[PDB]
Amino acid sequence: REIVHIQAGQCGNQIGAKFWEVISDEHGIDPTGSYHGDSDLQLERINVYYNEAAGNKYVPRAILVDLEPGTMDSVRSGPFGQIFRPDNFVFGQSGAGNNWAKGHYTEGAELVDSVLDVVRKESESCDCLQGFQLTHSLGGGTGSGMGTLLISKIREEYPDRIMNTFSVVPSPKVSDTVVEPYNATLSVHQLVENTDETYCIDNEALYDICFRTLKLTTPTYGDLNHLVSATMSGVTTCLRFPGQLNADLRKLAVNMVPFPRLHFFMPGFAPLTSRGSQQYRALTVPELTQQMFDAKNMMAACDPRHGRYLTVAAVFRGRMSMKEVDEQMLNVQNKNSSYFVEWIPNNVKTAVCDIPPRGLKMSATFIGNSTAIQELFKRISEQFTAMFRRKAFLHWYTGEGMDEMEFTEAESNMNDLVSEYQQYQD
Amino acid sequence: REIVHIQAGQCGNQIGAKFWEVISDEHGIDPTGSYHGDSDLQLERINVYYNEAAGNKYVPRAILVDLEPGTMDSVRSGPFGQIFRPDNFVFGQSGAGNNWAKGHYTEGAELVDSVLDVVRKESESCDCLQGFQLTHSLGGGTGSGMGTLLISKIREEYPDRIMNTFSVVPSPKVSDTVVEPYNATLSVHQLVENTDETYCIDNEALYDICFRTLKLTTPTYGDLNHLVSATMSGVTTCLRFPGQLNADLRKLAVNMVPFPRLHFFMPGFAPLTSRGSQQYRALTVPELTQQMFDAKNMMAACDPRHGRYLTVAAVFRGRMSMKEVDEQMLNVQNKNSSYFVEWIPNNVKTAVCDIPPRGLKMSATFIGNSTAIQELFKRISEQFTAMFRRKAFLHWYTGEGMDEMEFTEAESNMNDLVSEYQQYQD
Amino acid sequence: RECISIHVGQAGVQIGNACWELYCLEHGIQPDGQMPSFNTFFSETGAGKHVPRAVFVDLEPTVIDEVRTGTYRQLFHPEQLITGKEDAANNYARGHYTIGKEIIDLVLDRIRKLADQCTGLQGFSVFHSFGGGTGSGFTSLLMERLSVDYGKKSKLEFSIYPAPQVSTAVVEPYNSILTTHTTLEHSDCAFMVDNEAIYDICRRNLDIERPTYTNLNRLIGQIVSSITASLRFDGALNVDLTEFQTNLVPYPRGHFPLATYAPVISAEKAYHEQLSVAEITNACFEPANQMVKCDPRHGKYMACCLLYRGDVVPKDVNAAIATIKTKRTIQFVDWCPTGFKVGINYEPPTVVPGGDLAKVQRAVCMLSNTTAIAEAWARLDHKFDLMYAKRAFVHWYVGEGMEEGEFSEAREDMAALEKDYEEVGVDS
Amino acid sequence: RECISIHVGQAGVQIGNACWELYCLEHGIQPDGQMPSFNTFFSETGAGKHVPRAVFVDLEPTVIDEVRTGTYRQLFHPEQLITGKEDAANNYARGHYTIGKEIIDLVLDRIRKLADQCTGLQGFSVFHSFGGGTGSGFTSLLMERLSVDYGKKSKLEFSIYPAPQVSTAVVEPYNSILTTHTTLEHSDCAFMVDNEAIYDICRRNLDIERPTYTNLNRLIGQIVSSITASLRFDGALNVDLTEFQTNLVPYPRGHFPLATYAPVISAEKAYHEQLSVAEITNACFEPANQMVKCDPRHGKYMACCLLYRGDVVPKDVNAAIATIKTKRTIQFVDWCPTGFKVGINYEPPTVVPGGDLAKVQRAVCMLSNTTAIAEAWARLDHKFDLMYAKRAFVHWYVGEGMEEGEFSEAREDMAALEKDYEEVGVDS
Ligand SMILES: Nc1nc2c(ncn2[C@@H]2O[C@H](COP(=O)(O)CP(=O)(O)OP(=O)(O)O)[C@@H](O)[C@H]2O)c(=O)[nH]1
Ligand SMILES: Nc1nc2c(ncn2[C@@H]2O[C@H](COP(=O)(O)CP(=O)(O)OP(=O)(O)O)[C@@H](O)[C@H]2O)c(=O)[nH]1
Ligand SMILES: Nc1nc2c(ncn2[C@@H]2O[C@H](COP(=O)(O)OP(=O)(O)OP(=O)(O)O)[C@@H](O)[C@H]2O)c(=O)[nH]1
Ligand SMILES: Nc1nc2c(ncn2[C@@H]2O[C@H](COP(=O)(O)OP(=O)(O)OP(=O)(O)O)[C@@H](O)[C@H]2O)c(=O)[nH]1
Ligand SMILES: [Mg+2]
Ligand SMILES: [Mg+2]
Ligand SMILES: [Mg+2]
Ligand SMILES: [Mg+2]
Repeated sequence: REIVHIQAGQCGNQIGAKFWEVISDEHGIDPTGSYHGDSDLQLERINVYYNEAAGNKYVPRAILVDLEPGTMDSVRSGPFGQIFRPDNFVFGQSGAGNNWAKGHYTEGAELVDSVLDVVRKESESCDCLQGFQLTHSLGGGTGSGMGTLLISKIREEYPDRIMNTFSVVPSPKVSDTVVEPYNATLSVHQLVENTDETYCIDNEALYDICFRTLKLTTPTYGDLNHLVSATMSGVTTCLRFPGQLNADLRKLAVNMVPFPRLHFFMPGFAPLTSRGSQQYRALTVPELTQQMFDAKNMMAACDPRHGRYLTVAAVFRGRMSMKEVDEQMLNVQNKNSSYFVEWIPNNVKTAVCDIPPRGLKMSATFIGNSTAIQELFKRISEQFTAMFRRKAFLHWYTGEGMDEMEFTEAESNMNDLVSEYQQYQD
Repeated sequence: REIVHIQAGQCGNQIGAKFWEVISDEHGIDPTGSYHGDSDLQLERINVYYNEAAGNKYVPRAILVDLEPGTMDSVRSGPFGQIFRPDNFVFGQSGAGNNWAKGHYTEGAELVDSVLDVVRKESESCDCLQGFQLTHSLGGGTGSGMGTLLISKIREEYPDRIMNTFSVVPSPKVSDTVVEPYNATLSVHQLVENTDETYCIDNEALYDICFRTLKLTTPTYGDLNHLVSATMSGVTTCLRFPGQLNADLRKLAVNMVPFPRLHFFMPGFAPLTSRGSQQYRALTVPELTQQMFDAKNMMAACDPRHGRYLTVAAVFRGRMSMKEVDEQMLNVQNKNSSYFVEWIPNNVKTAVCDIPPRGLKMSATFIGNSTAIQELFKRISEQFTAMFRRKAFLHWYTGEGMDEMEFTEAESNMNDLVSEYQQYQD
Repeated sequence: RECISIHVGQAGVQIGNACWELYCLEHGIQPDGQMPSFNTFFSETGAGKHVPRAVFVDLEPTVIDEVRTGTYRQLFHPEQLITGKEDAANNYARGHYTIGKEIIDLVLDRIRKLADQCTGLQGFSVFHSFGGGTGSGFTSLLMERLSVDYGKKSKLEFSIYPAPQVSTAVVEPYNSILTTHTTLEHSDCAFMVDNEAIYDICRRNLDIERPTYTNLNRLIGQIVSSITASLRFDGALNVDLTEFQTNLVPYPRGHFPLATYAPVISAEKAYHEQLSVAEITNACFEPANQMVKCDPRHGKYMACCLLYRGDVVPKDVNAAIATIKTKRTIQFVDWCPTGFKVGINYEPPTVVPGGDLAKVQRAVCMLSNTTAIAEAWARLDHKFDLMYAKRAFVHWYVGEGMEEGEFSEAREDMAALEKDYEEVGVDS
Repeated sequence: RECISIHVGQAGVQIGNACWELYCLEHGIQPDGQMPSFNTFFSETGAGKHVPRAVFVDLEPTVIDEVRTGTYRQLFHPEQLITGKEDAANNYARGHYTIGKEIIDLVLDRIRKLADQCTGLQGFSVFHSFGGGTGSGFTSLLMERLSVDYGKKSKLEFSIYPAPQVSTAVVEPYNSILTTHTTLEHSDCAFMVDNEAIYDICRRNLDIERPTYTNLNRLIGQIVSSITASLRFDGALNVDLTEFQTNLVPYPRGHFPLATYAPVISAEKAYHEQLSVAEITNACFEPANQMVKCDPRHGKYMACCLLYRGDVVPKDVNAAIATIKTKRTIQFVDWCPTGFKVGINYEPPTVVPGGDLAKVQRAVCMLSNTTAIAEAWARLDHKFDLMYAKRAFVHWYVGEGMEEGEFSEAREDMAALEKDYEEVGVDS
């Protein structure tokens, strides 16, 4: 039942920082690693994410990896740096320069072999691995490059374990580097063959959530990465705590993947609104389902209603009735049937567990698999072709040794994924 | 059984402000939304106008809409701004300039789509809608323009729900803008096809009530809009509280509309007199019926006795006998038979409920449908033609894109309405 | 020899409210159902709680909720309190079909449940208005289904007749006429009562300044129990509901007896007064005590039945009859020689605590089939004509699916009815 | 005349949780095992502690751990709490083989241990879902082995039928169909129950706003004890499990009786109500009280068995039967003349503290073999077709070693089953 988490790149490092913060909050673990919880259940499945160290202290089953010391140090300096063991800090000293070729192909590979040995050590300490979780960017050098190398090696060693990853998706409004589409394309190409699932979160959408719904004037990554961590913890709540339905991630994978190559997901979250209105809220399941269905509360920058749904997973936290949840989610499909694909009767599946998130009575996490997602791939592929056709900046990757066909084939596979969404779309 | 109310424009915003104030008074709801009532009946049908928020707090089922932030803010700053949720404040930032073309045709449409989504949200939260209530001006840009757009979209979505609206009618003594008749004509044209009923209240008459009967030297909108709210609450008293006759608005619609296109009403109210004389009053049903019949206590600027009645609805609040009310209202018809149209034996219909207005032992609301109303349409149509013939100011609407025939046809339909009143008149 | 009471609409339910209150008063039934003692109207549970054999239907929750909040809500079984979510807008189109059709199946099955509970159902009685929606339209729907499954059981209907004074719907004539036809088609006996005549009695014989429906219902309720409870309880000359059919309807169509009742005297005026059997029956033949706005002296008699409560001797009744025959102005139709039926119970009249009528030692219910009923029909026909001439408000029914010819048709049927009463009145 | 209860998956275990709780309630068993008093389900140790004759299996520890942390963990023997380390991912391939095959031998030997503990095993009952992994797939594996070593002992299965509303796996049709075949191959009688119909009963007859599985399980558990505990305790007309085989299965394939149960009434609605034997059985023939989403009026009857608890007299049952025959709409198939079997115990119905149903003096379980079951099968066939048409998710089974033809095959077998029900329904 255990999961090994790996943080790659600043994105990975900071999102994961928030993730581990939250998970320790879930179990009553203080920043020193000491358990001071509230419930027995907090310990009962603590093993998924922690090792019990002498003295009832816990160590997160996760590896922090990068090519820049400063980042790693900044994470270690904060709360929760203390909970991590020195053994999990693997890093170099010179970033990749946002170059997948440097991260994946050359330099990052040098660290990856040591990372893998630590991975192996941890998998050996585990009783039974459930899977692996990676947090990284789709556009960065170690996040997409190094991280994808690591993934190919882990899946190689553990074919039946669940490989999932959470990753930051480029947007026209975000884009930092000109070769960001190049890095994305190359990573996608690999991820589509080497993962079981990946979550596509876009900072653009996250900013909109923060202002529009959360009424923040200054969205920061500290809060943006908070929202991501909410969804990341949501997906293993049932795994960690008793409940009624679908606790296992594999069960979820079975119900969420109709076709081997379409494994990209749209996370969302409810309740997600500022405090000002919270005094007028009345959470009910219909209320949570209204917010989860609404595209504005999606973390992915994509409106599902533009495409069609293949699968929907909803995970509920806190004590709700079976009827209420199952009736209401059925009703979502009933009322919005035009946005679902007719192949699957009962497209909406639910998971329900008995432990609510600290501070809320109830909560719900949304995982969608809709053909609308192809739009995100269009943004990347399009931008790519413009660069690629002229070979602008290509020399920086050819300097590493990357072949034009390596990129060409990478594009090809991206085009395949879009076409497959279209084949299922309609 | 539920009603969604929408406040459009300053008129709508301020009249509705008083309306909601009154409705919360009716049910014992304080400005925070907390219930501290007197009776069980106050809660028993609170659902028509409220949502129960966590903690026994209630939220008014209504949307506040305008193009000017300041107005919206001023409403929100007062008592009862707190009772409204942020979700119901929909507004832009630039008024329409009193231009129906800007409100209906262009700019207001941009907000209307978001308003409608909120409307839909609320109708989804309801168990069963009874209908919709709008409060707006006939002469303003968002009140008549935006509001009429909104109405066409709502009726489209809910054909069998009751669409009623309360609106401020221009008068020669009130008239602010030169294009006010233009806005009125255009709104009328639409309202006659798209509503089930509209109440025609004229500030002129209201001022007369305030001074003549209420003995006020300085009539203010704060009090004028109070009188309107009295009548607005009167029509759903029975709906909200147990009684004996005609609680439903649809029942009233059935009894008040003899012909599909004649759906304009003359509200009035009793008791309506200053305190000085109240010590000499002795309310009886004859007393209430005397005041309600008397044209001076009508809120519409029109004397029914100049035309003829098609229908009369009287709603009584408080514990009165059946005989007293039914005998006396029969006697009104008997004594004033010359002002009723002979087509309908028993032109006067009554509704009687058991809950009196706070502060009174008994009260009565008058709804008339008399052919005299055509005079108000004459004032508008006449003024219109003078402007229209010369095209003074027309360019401001043609600037938006309005066609001379759009206005021509609008006039035509106004002329039809007057002719139909004449056909029934005699 | 049991029965079921069906209350539809506020008119039926509010009247019913007094009716069941009266039944409680007749047998000492507590609101909780506990009663130590009426099995025709109640069934008993093992708890010793008795349950009213009745169904209350209102397409708008409002009135049923009133029932649910009253004291007798512990008496009524929750399944007997059936409600919709919207009224019929005073309109048969909705009552009979658009809305009512969606609930009626529930209603009928609850009736069946009660029908299966009864062992020997004699029949049932229904309360409603002619002018309402639920009360008229829904009622029509109901009778269509009840005559299918029950058939032959007694179909007594108590209908409120719209008064010229009180008029609460402009399309009442239309509502009423549509209804009428269906009651002609499926009822066994219809009793229409005019609230305006009742008010007149209350203001003059009960001396009430300001009558309300609550007082009006008390009067009616007592009359209804004098017809039924009085049959159930046994007396001297018990008269079954089937005998009323047999004796009161000469031809399949003439099923509209009217009711008159006495003593209707306030406590204050009853002091000092003692009425004999003959005197009470003299009050019963006075138009001024008639519960329907018409003139009994104008019309002719075809059938008359007098039911007695309390202290009455057959001999005194015999004398009273002779007096009516000789005094009166009771022009009976040749078609029926002498038609006076007499039922005499021993059960004394009961008094409602906080009532408005004196305690009486004997009471008389007059049922009668007279040609004067046509008068009322004529008034309704005229009103229809006016509305229909213009076709004002017609879209409120047509827009719900009604056919123009349906209205024409129903009126015509009433015209035929009135003409049939004429014909029977023609001596032959 | 003893038995063993096997609970597989969360569906089987959670239902089982209520079942054993109920058994404790039936005989005053303390959580510690101490009981002063059911030997068919419990064995006794020298300590005076009684141990449930049951095996709980879950391929994921989670649910078993829940059991282990609950109050009845002192009742259960540690060896009876068997768990794996990973679920079947809602997938028969893993449940039946890849994972489940690694534990099943433990399970079977614990069953043998209990089989050796029993002296005269009548048989056993198994609880599981049709759509899960462990509950369906593992179950299939289990039945394959149990029919080898036990053979002839009673194989009762209680299966949860996936509702259209609740659907928790997209490949539920596939899971269910694979399972179905194997249950056809090895069960003696399968009872499928639809949580969606149950919810409907809970919201209307129990008046529950928000039903959960915990409430749903209570209802089912009581029904199951009414079938078994009631046989063990002796009454008037005791009816053995072997008689059910003999009487309920006309042909080797028609082993799918459905259950309906009454009284299912909330305490509040039970006041005031008293149901006779006949009335309860009338509720039992109402579709609205049916625990499976289908229409009993649509299908025909082949076999019906009514079991009674508490205060019931054979004579009253005889009358009730006549009523069903005459009232109903119980079209029985020519192939079976009259097929109504009656079992009557004296043991009164029991009530769960903190329950949701009224205390009742008599209770009735209806088992029935009706052609309406085909309806449910038709729904599943269709769903399969859709998924299989695209072949969506097929790799989750195929990648675990399943053969395409295996899925085709299983569907076809169900089609044959439905056709066999057709054939039996054809009168001859
Ligand atoms: N939601 C968030 N996205 C981030 C964050 N930091 C970076 N990013 C996003 O990730 C991509 C840039 O990547 P990084 O900081 O992760 C690059 P990385 O450090 O993995 O590799 P190098 O090329 O060796 O620097 C880009 O889309 C940034 O916009 C963060 O804290 N939160
Ligand atoms: N009885 C009342 N009439 C009002 C009030 N405010 C305005 N009005 C009347 O309404 C019309 C002018 O309209 P508004 O303030 O409602 C215009 P609105 O804000 O809807 O749109 P814009 O053109 O975007 O300003 C006019 O007949 C005014 O004389 C009020 O508070 N009470
Ligand atoms: N005697 C008596 N007459 C009543 C009572 N309530 C109403 N009525 C009369 O019955 C008619 C009113 O019917 P409504 O209450 O409008 O309607 P309804 O028949 O209940 O059904 P809906 O129209 O759908 O509400 C009028 O003629 C009233 O005078 C009552 O309690 N007693
Ligand atoms: N009545 C009832 N039905 C239940 C209960 N728990 C689950 N179900 C139903 O049974 C099915 C769920 O099976 P799962 O819990 O997913 O799986 P499982 O059969 O325990 O085995 P795995 O898939 O390997 O976990 C659904 O159709 C649920 O609606 C319960 O406690 N009572
Ligand atoms: Mg970096
Ligand atoms: Mg303005
Ligand atoms: Mg009513
Ligand atoms: Mg399970």
